[PDB]
Amino acid sequence: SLRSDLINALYDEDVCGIISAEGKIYPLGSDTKVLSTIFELFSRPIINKIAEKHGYIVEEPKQQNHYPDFTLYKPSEPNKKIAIDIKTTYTNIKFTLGGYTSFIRNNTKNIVYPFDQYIAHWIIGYVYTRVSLKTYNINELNEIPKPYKGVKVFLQDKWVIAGDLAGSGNTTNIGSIHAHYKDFVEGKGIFDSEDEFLDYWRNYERTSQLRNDKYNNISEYRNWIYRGR
Amino acid sequence: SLRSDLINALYDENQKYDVCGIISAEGKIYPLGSDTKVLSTIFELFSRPIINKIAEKHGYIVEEPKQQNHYPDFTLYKPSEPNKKIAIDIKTTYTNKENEKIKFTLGGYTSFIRNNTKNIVYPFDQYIAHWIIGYVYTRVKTYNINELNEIPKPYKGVKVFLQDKWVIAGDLAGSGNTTNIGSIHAHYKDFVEGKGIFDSEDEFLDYWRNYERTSQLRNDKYNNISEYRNWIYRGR
DNA sequence: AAGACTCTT
DNA sequence: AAAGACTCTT
Ligand SMILES: [Ca+2]
Ligand SMILES: [Ca+2]
Repeated sequence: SLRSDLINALYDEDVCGIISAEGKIYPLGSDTKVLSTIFELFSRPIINKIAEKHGYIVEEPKQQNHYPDFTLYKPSEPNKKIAIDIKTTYTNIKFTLGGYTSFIRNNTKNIVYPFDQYIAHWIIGYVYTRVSLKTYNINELNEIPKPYKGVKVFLQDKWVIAGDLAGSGNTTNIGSIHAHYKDFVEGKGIFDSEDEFLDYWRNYERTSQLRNDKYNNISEYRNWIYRGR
Repeated sequence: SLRSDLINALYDENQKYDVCGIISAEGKIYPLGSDTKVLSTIFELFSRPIINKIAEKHGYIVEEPKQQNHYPDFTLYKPSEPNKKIAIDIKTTYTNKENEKIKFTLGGYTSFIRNNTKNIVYPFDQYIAHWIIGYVYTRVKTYNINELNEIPKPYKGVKVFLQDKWVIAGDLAGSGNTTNIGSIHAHYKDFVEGKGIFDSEDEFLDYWRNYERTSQLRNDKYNNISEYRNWIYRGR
């Protein structure tokens, strides 16, 4: 299927620098700010080839602070849009998975298409293991030092891997499970369903203070449902 | 000087080169996206070699942050005068049509400027200058090396300038939740020429160290340079 | 857990 | 505008 083909293509598909039209190659930085944008760029060709093969249109956002990186859909079936978004983090694991106060609480905030038009939200997660100030020429490619000791990727539904603790404070992001690479691949989350994942993050309080009288984790949210919300 | 050479070297490479993609040691090339999250990354990678060449040329050592949320991108200093360090940070913004007014976000106003060692590679006091290399670009399949000349670039124009942070600093925040200083809202010439609003680096520093986080909080203190001057006039 | 590191209306 | 969207480190 689209999903299994994409997953296979992803595993199938070593970036070592940026290159100018003139043939000069500048090496990469060793931080996630750098790598996150590289991985995103490295993935576009793949997503588009596969979608192409399955009859879907791929679409990127116009406004820069919009979810998701790639919106896929058939023109005959438009209300069955798939959302794919790249997330990166490093090892020497857990991800940040987006805001919990935007499109999940408000159908049209910072989202390319209204949230109810997406039937799936896949996360493509890259994990790289943390390990030059000169420029190179096309032929010194094998002398340029890579800024990572290795890389692993996976595709998985956002709900399956979401955790119950916030991923960021002032930028109110959902944190994912804090698990080994395998657990993410297999999909061993904590939410019993996507409906539970949504309800939980649509009612999560922004800070410890207000959270203290509601719920701060999964056991407590469940105890909050029993009490009658 | 270093300042003059750096500007020359930056302005130079910028015109002589157009970055077009990322490349794999196996020779495959991937195109770039036309967003700032992408361009800011490119521009700092594209500047590292130039800053490092010009730096070595003047006996300066160069250090980059070890931790990911530290300023500045580049700390420059001669081992003979480590108490007169230079901080250079790369800022990027875009424009949809050449000649329009632009603005940059210039960093936090609650970190290193308020706490001598919060999120900075070296204590704020060991830095004698804070330079901003600002890049402005006009927004606009895999390839093999023999096609470099054909990959479409994700921008039509790229201008660069080097200027002191205090000189281009404005009086309105650049971001809310992430509490950034916002630059002047002006044309690129004003950034190069240095036509700011502050009179000294001391005033820039005092204004931003007393800027309140929210409008409600500021409404009673000061919300712009004028009110801040009156504020100062009356005894704070 | 909270707060560090450009865009949009 | 002011406020709030878009991985890391105590
Ligand atoms: Ca994204
Ligand atoms: Ca920086």
